[PDB]
Amino acid sequence: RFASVYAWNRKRISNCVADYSVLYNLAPFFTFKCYGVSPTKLNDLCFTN
Amino acid sequence: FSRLDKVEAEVQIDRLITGRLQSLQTYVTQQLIRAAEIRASANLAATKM
Repeated sequence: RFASVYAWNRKRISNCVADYSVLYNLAPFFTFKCYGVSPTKLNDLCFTN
Repeated sequence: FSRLDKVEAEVQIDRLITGRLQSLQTYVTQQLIRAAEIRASANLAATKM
């Protein structure tokens, strides 16, 4: 179940190691464009939160 | 270089190289003006002496 637009949920991800390979390897992904970075260079950086 | 793909990163750095390079040409040009003033005062101290 996903929340409605007007009450969108928010989950905090921290204190973990993130692997974006499984994210970008999902077939029905259609609209995936990134602004500050490039999607192929998300696996070699550390983010604050 | 560690956040943008190589096709696009060549646009940002050129906007940074051409600024640092122009900020260094200004320094040289100002020195050429100043060195032509001391040369005008070392040719007056050589006449006073």
